[PDB]
Amino acid sequence: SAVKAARYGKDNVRVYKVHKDEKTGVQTVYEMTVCVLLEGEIETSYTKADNSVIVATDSIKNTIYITAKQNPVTPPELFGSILGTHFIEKYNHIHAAHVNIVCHRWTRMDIDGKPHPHSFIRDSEEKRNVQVDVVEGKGIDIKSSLSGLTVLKSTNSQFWGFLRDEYTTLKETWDRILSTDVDATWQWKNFSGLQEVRSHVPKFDATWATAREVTLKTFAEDNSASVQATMYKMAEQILARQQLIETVEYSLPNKHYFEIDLSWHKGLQNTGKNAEVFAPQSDPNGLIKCTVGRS
Amino acid sequence: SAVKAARYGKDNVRVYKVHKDEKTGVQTVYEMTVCVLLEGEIETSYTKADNSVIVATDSIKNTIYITAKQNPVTPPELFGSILGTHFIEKYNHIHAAHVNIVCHRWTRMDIDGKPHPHSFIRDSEEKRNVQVDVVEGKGIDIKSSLSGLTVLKSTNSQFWGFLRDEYTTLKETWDRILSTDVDATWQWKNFSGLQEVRSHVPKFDATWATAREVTLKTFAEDNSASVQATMYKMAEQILARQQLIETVEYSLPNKHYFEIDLSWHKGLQNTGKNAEVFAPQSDPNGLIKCTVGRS
Amino acid sequence: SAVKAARYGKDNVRVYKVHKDEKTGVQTVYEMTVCVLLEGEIETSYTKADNSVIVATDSIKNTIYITAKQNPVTPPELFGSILGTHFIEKYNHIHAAHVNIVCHRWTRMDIDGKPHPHSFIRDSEEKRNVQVDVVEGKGIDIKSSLSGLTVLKSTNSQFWGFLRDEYTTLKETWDRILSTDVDATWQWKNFSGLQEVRSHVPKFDATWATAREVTLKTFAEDNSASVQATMYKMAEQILARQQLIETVEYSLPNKHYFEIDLSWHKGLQNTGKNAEVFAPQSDPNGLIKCTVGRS
Amino acid sequence: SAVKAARYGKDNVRVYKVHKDEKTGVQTVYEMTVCVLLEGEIETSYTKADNSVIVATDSIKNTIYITAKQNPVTPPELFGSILGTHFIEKYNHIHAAHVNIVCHRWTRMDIDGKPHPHSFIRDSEEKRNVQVDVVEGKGIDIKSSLSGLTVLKSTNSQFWGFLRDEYTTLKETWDRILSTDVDATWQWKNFSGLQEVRSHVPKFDATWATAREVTLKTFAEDNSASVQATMYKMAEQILARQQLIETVEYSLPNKHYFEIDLSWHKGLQNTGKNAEVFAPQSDPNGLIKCTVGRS
Ligand code: NA
Ligand code: NA
Ligand code: NA
Ligand code: NA
Repeated sequence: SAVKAARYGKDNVRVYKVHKDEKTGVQTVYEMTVCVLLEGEIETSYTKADNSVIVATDSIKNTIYITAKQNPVTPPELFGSILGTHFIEKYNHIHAAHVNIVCHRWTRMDIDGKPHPHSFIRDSEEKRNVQVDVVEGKGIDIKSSLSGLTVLKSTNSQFWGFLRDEYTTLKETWDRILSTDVDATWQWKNFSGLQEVRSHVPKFDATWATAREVTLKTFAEDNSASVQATMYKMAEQILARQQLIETVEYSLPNKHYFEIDLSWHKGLQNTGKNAEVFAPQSDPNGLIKCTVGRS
Repeated sequence: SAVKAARYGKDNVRVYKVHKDEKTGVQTVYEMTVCVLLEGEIETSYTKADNSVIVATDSIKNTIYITAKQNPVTPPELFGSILGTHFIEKYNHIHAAHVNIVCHRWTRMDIDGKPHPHSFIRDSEEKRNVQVDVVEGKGIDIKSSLSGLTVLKSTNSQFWGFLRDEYTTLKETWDRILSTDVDATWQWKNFSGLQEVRSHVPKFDATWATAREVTLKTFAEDNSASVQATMYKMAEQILARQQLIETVEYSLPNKHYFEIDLSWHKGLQNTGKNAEVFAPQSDPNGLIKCTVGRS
Repeated sequence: SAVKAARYGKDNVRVYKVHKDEKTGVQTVYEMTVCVLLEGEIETSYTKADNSVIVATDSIKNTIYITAKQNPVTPPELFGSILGTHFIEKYNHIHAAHVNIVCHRWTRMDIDGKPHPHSFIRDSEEKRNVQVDVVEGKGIDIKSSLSGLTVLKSTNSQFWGFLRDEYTTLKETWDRILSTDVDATWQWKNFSGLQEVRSHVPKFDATWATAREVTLKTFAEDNSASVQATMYKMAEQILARQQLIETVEYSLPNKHYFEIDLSWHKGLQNTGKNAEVFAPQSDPNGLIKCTVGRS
Repeated sequence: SAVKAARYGKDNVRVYKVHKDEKTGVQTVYEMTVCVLLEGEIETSYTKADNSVIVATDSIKNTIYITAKQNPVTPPELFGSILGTHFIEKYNHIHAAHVNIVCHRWTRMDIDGKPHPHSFIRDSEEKRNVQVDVVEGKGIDIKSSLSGLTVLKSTNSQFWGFLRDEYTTLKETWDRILSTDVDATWQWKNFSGLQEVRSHVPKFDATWATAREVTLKTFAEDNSASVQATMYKMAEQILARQQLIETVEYSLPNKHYFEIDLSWHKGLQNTGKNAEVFAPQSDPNGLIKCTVGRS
């Protein structure tokens, strides 16, 4: 036997950081969950009980906090790049660092119509994420994403013209509910190192904002022929608006809302044009995926 | 042996309803999870295999959908009152109906600064709930609540002057983070029946709004001596603003954010006035409760 | 306004304890999650920012660990009684302690047919719990329970003879699946204090074992007329086997498994006597409850 | 823009199946959650609203049930192979089927020391899984796994000799707790099609059993130098015992149990040799991974 692949580190590292402006009194908070996994010349820790090659996961945890103290934690693409670069530069025998960051929402409260200087609300479990893979000799590969963005439209979704055979029972429809949890990923051009990442820093927040905006507007305005067709429109627009993105990935569940036939009860009409009360289905669910790139 | 208490019914009944304005094109959606449990002269179903006294839970489910089709589902205090009244009036031998409703957020989207007619976002897992107990001969008892409202303030929380003995290690502080998940309940005066509930319908949305507003503003503005002291201020203000409320209950976790001493590393200063990076603690957590009533 | 009720403390306190037998090498582990909430002359902490009456929740946490170090943690009824007694005796102004313990399973592994001295498996998320309410001047009130015991029987469940009216669609059946998650509680006679609890210590593990055994055997052997009827049989037997129990409570979901009619496809027969493939339903679910006491 | 990758289908399809032996009365149950995602000449569903190429996800769901009715559902490697083969053979334009199955435990109950013919218990949330990728022209690729196997050993884990630098605070130890949730995967030699899978059917249950047995015995008996070293031993033994496995993957969290220094309280000794009460840490956690193959 032989080790074919190995990575190790610390997961579920919760981190908070505050910024305090001493002139204005305005405080700003950031909260994330971080995972760092390392690769390198570490196989003898597996095969020969050689712990000398192990940068302890406890030390990886310490390093996350120290790096957050000494550097900005925003945008997460930059923080992850700084963090991963540290491990491959500090340790000769570590050749890759894989950094995953989940950013949690703390939105400033408005109190009597005014932004409060130090109070925040978690307006949803929607996340902003990054996966930053720092590989010695091969730059920095960043995937940015939004996830847990849950939406519903009550009309202007259709599904007809699909294949019909002996396994098919689904009726065609020209007016249905469409609800999903959006998981959208934009994959950046490889960066040569930390200097190139830094050179693009404003584009990370701007591209996240674009991806979110395009998602919401396309979902709301597309009279959808299918989830497939709608998600492709989203991807095409994001690629048109940021040339440093190479691909856009969507993964969308179709969270079904079923009509309820009540005509057995006093002739109640609750289907078709008369449909008002629906049964949300927890499972099963459609799951639709695509990766869109440049033609 | 003998049955001392018994209730049964259908839980986790997911319900969606849409309202469509045919003049304006504007659609409005509601989504809830409903539980209905019945009590009455049902002990022989337990003791003698007498199913004749059982209104089947499947039929209770059907009834929830039928009632949603025939009545408004908002405010949930009214829907729950209609639903519970149905069971005790329809079935001579059923003497109480216990209706729990969890309302899920579907907030209308703004697209290019304009409200969209049929697209919605789940802006958080914060819930609006009701518990409506309809008891024959004893009216309708309603508890309304908000839950899952997650907040954080980065300063203007203190905790000093607590009891100190041989079990105490906690340092006094004059500046800490305070974060919680708000669970707030307002308990209404008993209503004699459905007519009295209907007579107060506008007060249900208005009192929910007040409770939410008071919670947020008091949390943001109170330089908190303790969770105890801050939550009491919230309750007192809600009682002052709605005379048909008899009591207000809060249940608040203290979701700790711990300082991280980094001075072992290059003399880094990250405590006290220099504290910037903190470790959010998943557990344990303080848990603080009170019920406030009229003096 | 005035405080009508108040309790506070530390929740989600995870605790592990090991016992090591230095003669045999055999180690035994216990793991729990503890909550302690206190009541007493504490209202001024809410109304007047008087923290002097607050035994800090951090100190409550410390006390849990200290008490686990100095006392047995098993049976949990005894540990909870020791812990709650400490708070009301130590602090003159604290008059009640409410202790909830969730015990997690660590079952010793058998390796090559032999019990291993120090290795354990979590054989299910089934829990053993206690609620111990220690109230000054009013003894110790204990509720013991098992929860998260998930079972299924594939036949020998029936449901016919229920009420049928214009809200009913459910077909009668003489052979269905029955699956539930058992939540069973046995409520002890009040104990006058810690000495009386200690005097009954062996009965706590023995009654838990009886409750579990009766649950499983009755579920497996009762050709069930209803969940109501089956759960009553369980309760009656537990009360017959431990005179120091005053009541037994069950709360049982009916986790439905629906037949799937496949006759639209090649005349496939999958209902009634031919039913082989079923659709487990995540929601909704029946929910059946009773409390049984002594006649 | 252009579609670079696309797959779609039905997720979270819950399936139950019963086998009834009409001679003996013995019933046997199986429960799974299935996901099927298809790939093929489907890009025009994304780019041109062409639903004619879509085998509806609802039809995929129907097909799962139909296939379970007509074929054995065990071992899951075989069921998944049958299911995936169906889609690529039935639909000329579908060229890959990706089938994920999670198998849920229903272990037969022993009642008064005897196996019951039709009653079962969920003895843990441990799962047995498969990922079966059926690719036209490229056979069938199967990954089998066990997951959610949660274990703890109270001694005979060590961690010393790791790298120590200015980021390190962790003390070396020669006696610690080790607890993990085992996720173990064995990757089979490619199979040319369904006939070859069928030719090996008994090896699927036997290899799962071996993987489980080796995991448990190695965890219990290895005086562990590190998680790395222990997991490698497990993998090497599984590869030695089944030549049709090409690689074994482990992913193991290190679920920390921290000592609690109580010496501030009455000189209580609870560290080192005196350590009895520990604080289980929910987060962060080490995360250790490797893939082991044949040298
Ligand atoms: Na390096
Ligand atoms: Na009645
Ligand atoms: Na006292
Ligand atoms: Na094909």
